[PDB]
Amino acid sequence: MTNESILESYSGVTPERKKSRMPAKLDWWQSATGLFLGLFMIGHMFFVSTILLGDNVMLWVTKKFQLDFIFEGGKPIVVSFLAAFVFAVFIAHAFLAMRKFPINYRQYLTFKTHKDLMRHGDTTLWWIQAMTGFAMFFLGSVHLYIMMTQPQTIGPVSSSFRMVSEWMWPLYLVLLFAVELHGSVGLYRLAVKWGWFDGETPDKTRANLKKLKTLMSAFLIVLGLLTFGAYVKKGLEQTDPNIDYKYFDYKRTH
Amino acid sequence: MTNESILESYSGVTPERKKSRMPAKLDWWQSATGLFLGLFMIGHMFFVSTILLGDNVMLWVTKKFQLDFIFEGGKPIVVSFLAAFVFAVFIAHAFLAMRKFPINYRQYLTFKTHKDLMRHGDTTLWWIQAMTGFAMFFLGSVHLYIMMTQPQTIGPVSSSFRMVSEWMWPLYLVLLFAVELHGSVGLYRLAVKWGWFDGETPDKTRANLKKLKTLMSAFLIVLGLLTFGAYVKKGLEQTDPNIDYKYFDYKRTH
Amino acid sequence: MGRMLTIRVFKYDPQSAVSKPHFQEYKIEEAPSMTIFIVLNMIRETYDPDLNFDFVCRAGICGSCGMMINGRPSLACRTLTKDFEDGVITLLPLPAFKLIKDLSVDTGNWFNGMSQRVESWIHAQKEHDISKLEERIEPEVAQEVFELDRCIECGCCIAACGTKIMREDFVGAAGLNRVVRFMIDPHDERTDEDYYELIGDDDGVFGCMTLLACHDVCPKNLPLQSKIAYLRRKMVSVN
Amino acid sequence: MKVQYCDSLVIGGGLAGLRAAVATQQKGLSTIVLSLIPVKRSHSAAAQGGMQASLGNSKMSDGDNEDLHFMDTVKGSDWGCDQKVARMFVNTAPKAIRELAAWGVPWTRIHKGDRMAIINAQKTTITEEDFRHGLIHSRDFGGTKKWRTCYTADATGHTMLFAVANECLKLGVSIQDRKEAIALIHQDGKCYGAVVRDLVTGDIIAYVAKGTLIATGGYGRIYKNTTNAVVCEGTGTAIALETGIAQLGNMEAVQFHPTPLFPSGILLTEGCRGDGGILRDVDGHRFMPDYEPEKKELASRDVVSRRMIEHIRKGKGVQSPYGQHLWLDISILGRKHIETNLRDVQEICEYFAGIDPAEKWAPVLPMQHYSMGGIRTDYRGEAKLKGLFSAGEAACWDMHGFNRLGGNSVSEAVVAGMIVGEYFAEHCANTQVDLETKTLEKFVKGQEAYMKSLVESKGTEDVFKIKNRMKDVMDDNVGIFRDGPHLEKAVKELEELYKKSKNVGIKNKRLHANPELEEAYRVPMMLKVALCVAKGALDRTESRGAHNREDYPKRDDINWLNRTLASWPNPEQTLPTLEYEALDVNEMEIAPGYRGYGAKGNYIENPLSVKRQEEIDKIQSELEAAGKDRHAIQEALMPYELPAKYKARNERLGD
Amino acid sequence: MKVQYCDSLVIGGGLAGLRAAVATQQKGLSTIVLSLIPVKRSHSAAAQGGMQASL
Ligand SMILES: *Cc1cc2c(cc1C)nc1c(=O)[nH]c(=O)nc-1n2C[C@H](O)[C@H](O)[C@H](O)COP(=O)(O)OP(=O)(O)OC[C@H]1O[C@@H](n2cnc3c(N)ncnc32)[C@H](O)[C@@H]1O
Ligand SMILES: *Cc1cc2c(cc1C)nc1c(=O)[nH]c(=O)nc-1n2C[C@H](O)[C@H](O)[C@H](O)COP(=O)(O)OP(=O)(O)OC[C@H]1O[C@@H](n2cnc3c(N)ncnc32)[C@H](O)[C@@H]1O
Ligand code: HEM
Ligand code: HEM
Ligand code: HEM
Ligand code: HEM
Ligand SMILES: CCCCCCCCCCCCO[C@@H]1O[C@H](CO)[C@@H](O[C@H]2O[C@H](CO)[C@@H](O)[C@H](O)[C@H]2O)[C@H](O)[C@H]1O
Ligand SMILES: CCCCCCCCCCCCO[C@@H]1O[C@H](CO)[C@@H](O[C@H]2O[C@H](CO)[C@@H](O)[C@H](O)[C@H]2O)[C@H](O)[C@H]1O
Ligand code: SF4
Ligand code: F3S
Ligand code: FES
Ligand code: NA
Repeated sequence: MTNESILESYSGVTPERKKSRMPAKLDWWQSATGLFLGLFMIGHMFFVSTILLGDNVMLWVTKKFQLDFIFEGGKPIVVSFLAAFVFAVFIAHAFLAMRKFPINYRQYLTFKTHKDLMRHGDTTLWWIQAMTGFAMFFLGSVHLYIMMTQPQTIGPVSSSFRMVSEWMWPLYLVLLFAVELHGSVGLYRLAVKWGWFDGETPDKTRANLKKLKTLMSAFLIVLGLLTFGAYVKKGLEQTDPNIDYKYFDYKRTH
Repeated sequence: MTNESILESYSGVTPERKKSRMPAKLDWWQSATGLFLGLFMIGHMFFVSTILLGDNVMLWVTKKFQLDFIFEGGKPIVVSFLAAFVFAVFIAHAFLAMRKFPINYRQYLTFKTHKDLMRHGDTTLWWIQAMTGFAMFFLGSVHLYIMMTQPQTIGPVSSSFRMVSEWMWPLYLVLLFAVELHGSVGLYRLAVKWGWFDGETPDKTRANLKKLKTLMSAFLIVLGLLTFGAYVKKGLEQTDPNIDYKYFDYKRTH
Repeated sequence: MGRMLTIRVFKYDPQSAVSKPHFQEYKIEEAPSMTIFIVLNMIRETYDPDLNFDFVCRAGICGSCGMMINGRPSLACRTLTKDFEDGVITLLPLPAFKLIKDLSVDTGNWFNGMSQRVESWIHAQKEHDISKLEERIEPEVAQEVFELDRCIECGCCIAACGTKIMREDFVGAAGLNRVVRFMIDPHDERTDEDYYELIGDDDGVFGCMTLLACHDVCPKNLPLQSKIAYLRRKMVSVN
Repeated sequence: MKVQYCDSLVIGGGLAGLRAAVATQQKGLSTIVLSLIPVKRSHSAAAQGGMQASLGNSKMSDGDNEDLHFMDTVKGSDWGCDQKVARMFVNTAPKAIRELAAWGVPWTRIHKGDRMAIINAQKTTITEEDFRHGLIHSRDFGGTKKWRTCYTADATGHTMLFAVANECLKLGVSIQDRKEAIALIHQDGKCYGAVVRDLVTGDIIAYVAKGTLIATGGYGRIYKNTTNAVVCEGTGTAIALETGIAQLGNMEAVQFHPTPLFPSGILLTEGCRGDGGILRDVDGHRFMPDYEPEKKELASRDVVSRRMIEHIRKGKGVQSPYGQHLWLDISILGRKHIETNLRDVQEICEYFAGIDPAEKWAPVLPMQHYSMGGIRTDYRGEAKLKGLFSAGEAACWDMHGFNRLGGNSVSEAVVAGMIVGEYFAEHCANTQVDLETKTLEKFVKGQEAYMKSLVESKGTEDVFKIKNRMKDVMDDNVGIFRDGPHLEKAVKELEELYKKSKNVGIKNKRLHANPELEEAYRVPMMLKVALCVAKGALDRTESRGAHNREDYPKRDDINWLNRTLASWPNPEQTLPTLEYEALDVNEMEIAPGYRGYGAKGNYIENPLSVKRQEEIDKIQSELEAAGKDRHAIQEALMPYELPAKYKARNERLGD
Repeated sequence: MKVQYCDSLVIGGGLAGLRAAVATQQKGLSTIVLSLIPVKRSHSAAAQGGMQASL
């Protein structure tokens, strides 16, 4: 620790006598890191929902992620860097957003009761963010580590494998809804928290931002389930005991 | 919610006018669930450190866990029930022990500074419990899910596979130290929290409980690393491209 | 004795809009058997008379003079310079107590307040005739009911409790201790659930994370270690 | 203007000040309690030895009673005290100690079996019966021919202060630490309250109330070497003197303790000796029944100390870079009788003296320790300024005379608090007052101005140099042995300083939480209290109790059987106005004679002394032949008055 | 007995009662202001029309 660390701690004010700016720098990254994951999760819902377009089209995109058109025909260690990275901005978010958590018998019991008595939409949707947020502590960790340790096992055949042969569908099914509610609301609540859209009738904006939230995440919940049943079927029809599907190589692997 | 839920919330006392007993029922399970994992983790350090005794001796114990001597030659879905279970008592602990977390710029900054100025052993060892505790939120989840989805992939050859071919050693190396410090201290702090050993000189007890902690966890940190380098070597020497080692079956699989 | 000493002191006056949290170095030549009471005093009579700090008994039994000496809460009037290796001594006011000025904090009224919180006083139902005789107690009971009435309300086990520094409604070791001092006193007719109503919440005994920092710094050497644990064992099984 | 009212103020949250507030608040009177520092940190906490009560439970306290305590007290007073007060007292201490024990206070109690006493010589194996198991125990103490000094280890004062303070908190009393009284408010010789200065915020408040009690403890700090805490500066004594209407009594009667760990001045109990431990000389022996055969130790303060300076003035003072001194060897008094019951007085020795107690003898040396004198009051507590009461080392109710008896001060504290309490509640509940806004304002607006002058002061005196110079003068010339010439070079410099103390200059201008400004308005008061003792002593030409005059060594009964009533009538004057008050021999239950110890036959005798004695023995023997109990005779010789609640006689063990 | 003093009492924290207390407190007079219900909830708040001033 520094001397201005001791001082700010023993008096509650910076050595130059002002309230630390920290709480602001922190309330910025909680929203900051939160927005990031929010979008990567829509992009990831497309970079991945390409399995509803021939094993070939999908197999294509999985390569380009590996910069085949620069590094040979494929480079898996490059994806481990996107995971290893989007795994860091995963942790950072949790660590800064778990501060906003209920935490001791009272804060919990009181908040709950209130939620139920009130029956307030937006106040109830928070809860959900705070619920799913916990859940992803366990679920999301598995998945993220993998795309960082077996970046080659990702293709139209090898990915289908993991899905049923290693059993991720029990998980991808739960996590599929969490990451889509926590992401959806999170963004709506983020648009009203800083209100970039307010305008000259911020009452009508919060009105559309609230309905738009829905359609946009109702579309991603169906499309997401379609993309789900796809690798599941593709995973069922893999009975040849004489093939490593997990590593169903084509050239620069698979 | 109930009516005595509203009442206890709006007044802060049970309908019969007494302070909820909850906080006690809760402070009991935080320690309760904590003790459980603490021991399973010493037992798991032995049920697993048998790989330093021929692939055969180890391969043996992996079967019995599958109740071979009741259900054929092996039953993997039985292990998924030990994981699925010790995975529930994993979550419960986190959820009840994260209440004891620093949580907002101040509680963090203040505690830190103090820790460093003081330089107090036991006050510093807590921090560590609160640190490792977070970490295991991410690490421990992967591992636990697996022993619940691929309970057959556990043997002297198949387990070695996972270690290097799927890359868990980067993880098992980190987690290996967390689960062993958080477990070690946790137990020492648990023995002094309720002080079952106090006696007629609780000052000398806290003295041994403090040194004993060490040897017992210094022994488990070496033995644990030996058991580590074992599956690593065993995992390096697996170059036959014509074998599924992950599923290196013997009879009722492997 | 004759060696030079470097004294780092904390300073800030919450009521002067122009004061800023800073340090101040003073240079005092050591003397033999020199307690901080002396050093801190010379600094006043001679060097700087602006320095605020509280001393009373100077013997180590009033509990006033408590402060952060080189990172550890302890009694100033009973701390020697000799024991300070290299020679640099930093002084900070006890944390977790309403600051007043530099090294002066309000130890008082928190205790005169926690005392009230735990209802600190014999809870008998009827009075005995002060005229007639006295209540017979085993000489060994009145013995232990002593070692816990010894708490001198100094603040150190509140200043060291990392818990109380974060969550601040905590009762503190010095509080839990008190509660026991009355459980085990015969003249007091309070039951266990009576005590559960005073400290059976996450701000009470349960908020204690057994950091054992209090037990190690108590300038009077009490059994906070086991005692706070003992209390726990009961309050947790209550009702 | 800031004004706060209450039915009964209480300037001084000491041990006595609190007890008093308990007897008032318990009967409807809304009370306040000002105090420099939070109460439980008072100077009482630092009480070692114990509380003395004519109890009689222990095999040694055995057969004890009011009469014996009474005498033990009176003979110790070297006959300069008020007999009927010392009487009220003794008959209350017992029921006082019981109340305490019922409030929590854990008194080390008696255990069935054989003990291992040390006495003077050595081990003697005492045996407590079995009808004594569980009763308040006792210790042998200074100048007692009976073991009536009660204890809770050697940190007795502590467990008491708390047990009481805790009680106030239970009743809703109002404690207001870091608040100091700096002037009393009187109009037509009546006390309406006080002017207080919030030590923190720094602003002046007027505290008005029907009654007003002052319990500001001793003034030992006017001396350089004292055992008293650094907040025992007698400011409280000073402000009652500054009203110029009430008077301080025997201000020159200052008691000195024999074994204060030298040079720090940190006390080292008398339980050292009462538990068997004894004083080693410079040769290293026992100047004990050497100088006085009835044991040097277990003799009054003024006694056991005197010669401690004789051996030294004969050049036999085996000093250090600070001064000559002696040692106290309790090394032979067991390591259980030391590691307990002399527990503090062992840690005290390791943390400061840097040595072990059950090992060696300590570098001690007599220094000031108690302050008999103070605000003079009648028997019911009130003073000359009707409305202003007093109690505790702070004042002079005078059950002490010229020599308090070990273990009496913290018995007087609770006792006096109980008695003077009932008489304080009575006054406040009845007396009606005429509070005037013009007066209130006059005092307050007048005190505020005072503070300002001090801040805007341009003089150039270092209050810390004037302050420290005062403590030098006192400890030197007004030491244990005083003499005409030296109590003149003193009464002079002390004055020359009260004149310099008005030309002081402070560096810190702030009007709040200013410590320097504090020592600026505090010093002048100390000096005025200093002049009262120095001059008070200079005038009193004779040797009585703690007042040893090398030039008038005889306890004059014919001229000096009075009390130095010091006043300060005018604001300007630089010297107290000493008037004397005479004592009535025909009211004494015990007439002027030999005190049971000290130097034999050294008191110029008074004629009525004897005559009174004869007719004491007359009445005595007659009512004994008549078959009258000791209470009937007591009643005869001299009747004393008590409050209702504390009338009944104290029931003892075996009647 | 419970007694509380102040240089100038003001029974009624209405709209007028408050203005008054402002002109006293602004010049050293320690003042108090009793009131049935918190001041800003007085009956003045419910004023519709306006304030008339020969402006
Ligand atoms: C100093 C000392 C005294 C002592 C003793 C050992 C030492 C080192 N050992 C004793 C023993 O073994 N047996 C015994 O009987 N007495 C012993 N004593 C002395 C005894 O404790 C005292 O005589 C007794 O406690 C005096 O009564 P009291 O309790 O009232 O007074 P105090 O403790 O000195 O406290 C003074 C209080 O008044 C407040 N104060 C002072 N001035 C002011 C002003 N101006 N305004 C407001 N408040 C004021 C003090 O803060 C304190 O609370
Ligand atoms: C009722 C009303 C009045 C009114 C109005 C519309 C309505 C519905 N419209 C007005 C308008 O357009 N233009 C206008 O000029 N005046 C209008 N008025 C009336 C006007 O507001 C009042 O005449 C004026 O406010 C009265 O003065 P004041 O502000 O002092 O008094 P108040 O608001 O009635 O409040 C009384 C206060 O005194 C306290 N109180 C009352 N009794 C006690 C006792 N016994 N003890 C202690 N405190 C007391 C009340 O609580 C309150 O604070
Ligand atoms: C598992 C770790 C996670 C935890 C612990 C967590 C926790 C939280 C919590 C409690 C909030 C704060 C609510 C508030 O204070 O207003 C929140 C908001 C949000 N989170 Fe997460 N979250 C997690 C993962 C994710 C992921 C993977 C996404 C990706 C879709 C995400 C996107 C968001 C968004 C968009 C917000 C809005 C932030 C803001 O209000 O500024 N979170 N999260
Ligand atoms: C850089 C790291 C990531 C990559 C490259 C990646 C890749 C993939 C791929 C290829 C799959 C298919 C199944 C498989 O092969 O195992 C998938 C599915 C899934 N991913 Fe990710 N992912 C990443 C990060 C994330 C994150 C952070 C979340 C949000 C917590 C997430 C949530 C999901 C879910 C729930 C599915 C199911 C899709 C569905 O069935 O609709 N992914 N991911
Ligand atoms: C990843 C989830 C985990 C979290 C969030 C976590 C958190 C905590 C925290 C902060 C405490 C409480 C300290 C206190 O209040 O005194 C603690 C104590 C402890 N934990 Fe964990 N922990 C986790 C996993 C584990 C695991 C896997 C073990 C197994 C070795 C374990 C064993 C213990 C023990 C023995 C205690 C003592 C509990 C007590 O003081 O009553 N923890 N943990
Ligand atoms: C019922 C579930 C569990 C079972 C049956 C199990 C099984 C195993 C096995 C067989 C391995 C070897 C590597 C592999 O095959 O992947 C292993 C290693 C490991 N396990 Fe577990 N485990 C369980 C629960 C836990 C828990 C809850 C923790 C603590 C958080 C844990 C921590 C570890 C660590 C760090 C290693 C490394 C051992 C070393 O190298 O010393 N395990 N486990
Ligand atoms: C939304 C979670 C927020 C992140 C996690 C940390 C903050 C919230 C938890 C801290 C407060 C502890 O909260 C306390 O937990 C215990 C769980 O053993 C709950 O216990 C209750 O719910 C659990 C779960 O449905 C049941 O298994 C249990 O039988 C029931 O009694 C208490 O009703 C709750 O008040
Ligand atoms: C032990 C963790 C306890 C469980 C997690 C929740 C409680 C603790 C965190 C809540 C308080 C937030 O704490 C705040 O976090 C940010 C991280 O962006 C820290 O930020 C600081 O440390 C991080 C991590 O070493 C650096 O990358 C960063 O550059 C640095 O400025 C703040 O110094 C800290 O005060
Ligand atoms: S309990 Fe110990 S640390 Fe706490 S105030 Fe008392 S003596 Fe000091
Ligand atoms: S150190 Fe503090 S955290 Fe609890 S165990 Fe003692 S009071
Ligand atoms: S100064 Fe009195 S106990 Fe330290
Ligand atoms: Na006196």
